[PDB]
Amino acid sequence: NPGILYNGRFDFSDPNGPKCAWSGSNVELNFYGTEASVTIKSGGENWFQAIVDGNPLPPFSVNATTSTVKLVSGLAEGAHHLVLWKRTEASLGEVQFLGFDFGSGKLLAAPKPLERKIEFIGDAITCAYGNEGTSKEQSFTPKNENSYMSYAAITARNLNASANMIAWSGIGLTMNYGGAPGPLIMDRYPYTLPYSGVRWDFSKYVPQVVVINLGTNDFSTSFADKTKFVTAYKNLISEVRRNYPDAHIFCCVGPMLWGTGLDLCRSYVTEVVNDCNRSGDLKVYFVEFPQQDGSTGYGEDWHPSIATHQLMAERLTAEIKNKLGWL
Ligand SMILES: OC[C@H]1O[C@@H](O[C@H]2[C@H](O)[C@@H](O)[C@H](O[C@H]3[C@H](O)[C@@H](O)[C@H](O[C@H]4[C@H](O)[C@@H](O)[C@H](O[C@H]5[C@H](O)[C@@H](O)[C@H](O)O[C@@H]5CO)O[C@@H]4CO)O[C@@H]3CO)O[C@@H]2CO)[C@H](O)[C@@H](O)[C@@H]1O
Repeated sequence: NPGILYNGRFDFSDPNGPKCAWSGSNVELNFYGTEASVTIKSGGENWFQAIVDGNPLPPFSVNATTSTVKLVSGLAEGAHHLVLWKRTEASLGEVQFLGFDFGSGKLLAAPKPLERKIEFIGDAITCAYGNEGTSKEQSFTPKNENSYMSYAAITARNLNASANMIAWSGIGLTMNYGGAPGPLIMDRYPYTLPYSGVRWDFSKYVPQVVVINLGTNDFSTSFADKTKFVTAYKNLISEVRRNYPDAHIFCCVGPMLWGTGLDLCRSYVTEVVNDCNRSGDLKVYFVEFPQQDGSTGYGEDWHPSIATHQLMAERLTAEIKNKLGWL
């Protein structure tokens, strides 16, 4: 009867505890009692938030160490629902959950996994890099990367769907931010644990919706070559289609591109969607998030503020509802 729901790409190979890395990986459970504690090992500066009976609690970190943290306490004695959310992205380190403790209380039967499922594929925007920063000149701060208030997570909660957030700040299709060497998105996409080489079994999570927001890094400094960019994008779509033949795929642009980088990326992604559509695959769509204009502020290094994430989520929720007929 009692058990735990692991929402995300988790590796269960170590009997000492499940491991994960991607943004928004989360552990969901019911417990009886008045408090709950967890022991977490984290490879780098990871931040977490507990949401208990629908109340988000102050976030906390576990930084390149193993810590036992009392997540919540002083509750009325009874049954309670807990989501434990990894705020921070994969590059800030893998996380292993080494056990929960309920004091005098006990673990209850887990909620069932949600039937509606979304996979997001993206960069800093999807990671919600800097969304709790307060001005665009501020540099990255692990504590301010709140993926629970990413446009992705908000949209998933709007739709009562689970989401896997396969995203990595600075990553592109043809190049990484500023030409930085290293794996590109297709290189990292096949992994559960991108630093320790554990590959994901795609049959384990088949989403009805895939949301792709890539290309900001391909156009934010140097402009990627059109053929190279279009070919990389079609290759990603092919891989998604290989694992999820029936998914509805939303190809997104915005809201951080501007000027000619925005014009080119928009044009190229539109062309990719148009090409798929003329090829008979009618379940590939284009979405544009209007460029941010300062009126909802900026997060660190120009990345979207929570307010901008909420606008994006409003728009993406409507697009998904339209195409899937959800709600
Ligand atoms: O987790 C850590 C992670 O970091 C990754 O690298 C980060 C990198 O460290 C950051 O410096 C970088 O920051 C840049 C943004 O990516 C980029 O989008 C942004 O572009 C700005 C630009 O600087 C600014 O001039 C531009 O202004 C235009 C306005 O937007 C228009 O409204 C107006 O009309 O015209 C002006 C142009 O005149 O705006 C854009 C945004 O729209 O510049 C940031 C640097 O200042 O981000 C990277 C991640 O996204 C690293 O790669 C990872 O490896 C590492 O782990």
